[PDB]
Amino acid sequence: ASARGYVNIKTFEQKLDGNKKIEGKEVSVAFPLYSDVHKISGAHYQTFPSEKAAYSTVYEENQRTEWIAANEDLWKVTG
Amino acid sequence: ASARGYVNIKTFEQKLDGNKKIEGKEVSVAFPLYSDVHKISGAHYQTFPSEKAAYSTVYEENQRTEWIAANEDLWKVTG
Amino acid sequence: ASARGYVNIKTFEQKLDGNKKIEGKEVSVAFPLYSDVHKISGAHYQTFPSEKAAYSTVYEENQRTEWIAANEDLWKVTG
Amino acid sequence: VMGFKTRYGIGINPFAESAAQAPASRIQSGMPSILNSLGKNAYFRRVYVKGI
Amino acid sequence: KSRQLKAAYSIELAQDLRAVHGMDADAELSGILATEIMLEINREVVDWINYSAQVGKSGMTLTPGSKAGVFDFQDPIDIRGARWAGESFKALLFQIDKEAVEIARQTGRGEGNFIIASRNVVNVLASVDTGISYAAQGLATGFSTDTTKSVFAGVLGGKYRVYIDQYAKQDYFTVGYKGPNEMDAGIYYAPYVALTPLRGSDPKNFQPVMGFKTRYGIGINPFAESAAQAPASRIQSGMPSILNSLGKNAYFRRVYVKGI
Amino acid sequence: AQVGKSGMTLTPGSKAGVFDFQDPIDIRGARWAGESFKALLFQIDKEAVEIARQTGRGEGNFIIASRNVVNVLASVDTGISYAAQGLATGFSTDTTKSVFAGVL
Amino acid sequence: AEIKKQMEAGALVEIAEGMATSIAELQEGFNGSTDNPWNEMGFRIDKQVIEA
Amino acid sequence: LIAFDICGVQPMNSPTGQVFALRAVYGKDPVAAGAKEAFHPMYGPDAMFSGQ
Repeated sequence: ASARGYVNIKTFEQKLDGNKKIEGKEVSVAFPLYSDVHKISGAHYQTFPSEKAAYSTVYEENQRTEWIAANEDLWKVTG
Repeated sequence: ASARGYVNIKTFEQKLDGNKKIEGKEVSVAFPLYSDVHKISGAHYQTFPSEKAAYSTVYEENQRTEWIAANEDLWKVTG
Repeated sequence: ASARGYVNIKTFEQKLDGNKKIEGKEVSVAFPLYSDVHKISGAHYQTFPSEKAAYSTVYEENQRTEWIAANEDLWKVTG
Repeated sequence: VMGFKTRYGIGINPFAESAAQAPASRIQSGMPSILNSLGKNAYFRRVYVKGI
Repeated sequence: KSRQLKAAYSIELAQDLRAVHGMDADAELSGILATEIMLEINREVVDWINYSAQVGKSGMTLTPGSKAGVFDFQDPIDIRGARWAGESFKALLFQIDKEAVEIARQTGRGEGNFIIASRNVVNVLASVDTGISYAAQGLATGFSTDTTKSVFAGVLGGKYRVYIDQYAKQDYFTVGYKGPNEMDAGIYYAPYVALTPLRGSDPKNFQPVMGFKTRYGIGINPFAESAAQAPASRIQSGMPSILNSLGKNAYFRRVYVKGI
Repeated sequence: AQVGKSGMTLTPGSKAGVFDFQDPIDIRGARWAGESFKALLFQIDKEAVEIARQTGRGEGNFIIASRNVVNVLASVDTGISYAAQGLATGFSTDTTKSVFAGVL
Repeated sequence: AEIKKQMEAGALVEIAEGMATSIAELQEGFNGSTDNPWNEMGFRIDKQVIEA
Repeated sequence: LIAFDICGVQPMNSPTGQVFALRAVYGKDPVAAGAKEAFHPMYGPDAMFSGQ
């Protein structure tokens, strides 16, 4: 564990266009990682702190860019 | 072309009722035609100007009633 | 990587008796691990800080008791 | 539309656990939790009663 | 055409920020928004000046053996056989002066009277004796070479108002003409609405919001192209584009420089 | 310190970080101490200018330099003038009285 | 009764706690958040009648 | 010696001091990869930010 706690992020499904949607995603980001970089805003979401990742997908501090990409990916629109 | 530019109109697909939706559509309307008649207000939409129609479906100035039917159609809810 | 730096610890070989010695040892301990627990005093040693572990044997923060055992081992006497 | 808000926090007295000579990690939360206060605070003892 | 920016900040930040750093958070943000808008606007004007500029050191301003558009200090033709900086820097001054004349030839209004240029060009001007003398060079004097204290650097030879483009992309100078009238500049910036603050809060969660909005409009002088005998379509847009200002504005000529 | 005479302050024919008095690019084609010493002054100002560009606070205010550089500066007319060199004048060149050696 | 027994045994116990400050700052969709409304309250004013 | 005429001092009366720094950041999220600074001396404003 990061031992610094995590920022737990959940998005909720939203419709974007005909046959275009953003599914909800559940991620947990090491606090210092989240703090260094995040782009979550405007996303139809909720967040909370925890001592251990609340979600199955966890980004540890040393993953840096996997997280940054994963966060921007919260906006990916698919069929 | 209208040679006065176009109003590019995007209606974002939305859910209305149980198994009822208003299909998203992207159309271009000759600037003076749009000005003459339009029903896009409260519609879940976005517009912009251009020198040439941005979309494959275009309502040229010499249409009047085809565009009117097309406006009513942006409020039409289907399966 | 602890990303908190390391405490680099070196034990110098000691002569204890006929055919009895404490072998020298070179280890790196995640800074917060060292800060939590260590047992080095009177041991015939040197220490220094670093950004990255100076030695091939490293006790990452998620060890706790492996490092505690490792401190006791710094006093081990062999042939 | 109207409403009210506060911000406060409730803490723990250092040494309240009275069960360690070396609190883990040396910098630790002073807030109550499952792990550090539940059933552990030396300043308070609870007894249930029956039969009154 | 419009511009607008928002701050939209939280309450808890303002509360904690005051408690810890002593900053207000509201005042800081409104300051930033208003400031950013004006900085963006000023850049827009400068970018249009260069966009629309003609290629200098070209056509009737070329030495036949030259590189067609760039003044190269390592090229013996461009530097007229000059040596050391004391004789060589003056060669640039000659090309600048030659460009200013060409601006008058095409505008019919006047000679280039200001220069927007890179820091390197200005340091070259500042470090050379610009008057008529055998040669001279030394530490920079006459023109500020900074951008921090001012953008305006000084007046070249008492003739050109020199400004430093603090964001020059490569290394170059643009010689331009500006008359006393606001109808004689080639490029115009014509404000209509500016920095009106808008305030409120979202009445669900009471978090404060704010922002600013403006409206300007820009344009190209009739006859800025100057060469054309007539415009197409009679009633035309004055807003700059590919079909009406790029590489055409007679008021400006951009010369790239190398070898400094 | 960053490498000077680099990027925006690098003449295309130069060596990136070094000013060589025997190199015609660095001394702008000069021949004579009375001309090539002045060429160094030019490069010094270019460096000062970049410091302002990157810091946003002001142009370089001081120079830390070897004895050889100081003697070059000390012996040359630093103002804008035709050409000139002679014995060192207004700058300390010694290091026995002080480190500070006047203002360029 | 079953719940009370578990409470007595310490198996399941009473707790009270506030909101993380970062949750409260985002309520009612601030900054794109969602499904996070403030809890609310009102009143009912009722009556009774007496004949003679 | 060259004294300290070429540097700052900021003497300490305690070990380990700290300094804060403020940046004006645009692009909605102040803390993000790509979070361009508004007043950096080496970069111009995104003229097309508040505009087209």
